[PDB]
Amino acid sequence: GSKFKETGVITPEEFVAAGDHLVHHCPTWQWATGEELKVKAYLPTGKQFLVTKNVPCYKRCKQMEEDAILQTRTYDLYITYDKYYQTPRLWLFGYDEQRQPLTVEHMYEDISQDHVKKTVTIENHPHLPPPPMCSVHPCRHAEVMKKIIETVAEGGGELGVHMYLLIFLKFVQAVIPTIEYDYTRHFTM
Repeated sequence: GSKFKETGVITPEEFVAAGDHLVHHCPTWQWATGEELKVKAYLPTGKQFLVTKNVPCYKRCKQMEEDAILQTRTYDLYITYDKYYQTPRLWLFGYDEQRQPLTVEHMYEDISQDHVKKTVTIENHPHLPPPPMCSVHPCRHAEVMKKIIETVAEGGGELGVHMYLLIFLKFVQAVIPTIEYDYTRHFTM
């Protein structure tokens, strides 16, 4: 009784189970362990969070010259489990062309400013080392989430919570619609 559609809550076993499907559907997703010493007892070391990287973007998500942009970089995604909220979580960390980390303010350029303030936040990884990366806050605004969740009701995708990560990524695209990463890119509907 995940109730992911009713209340939007999943168990750690289901969450970790979901990654198997995500990685299978797209090889870009990989289960990662993170720091061995920071591993969770109730969470399998072999599978603590998903991650996909080296995903470039062709443009930013702001308002500049019609041909301003002219630089390509890469971003890194991560997917952890929040026991408190009991739902899938996603981080966000990028780098410049010189293989150097971007400042928090610069990182925001490739994200909706109206969202970075509330919809998103900056936090340190619970099992990964510094510097700090951007962490999304699920359940914040159920109004927009109801749309992404409503996807399951579309009538395609069975009632398997193992696909929650794929449904979740679609939501994230709305926070980073300028990054061309793999996540089904909408199916049918």
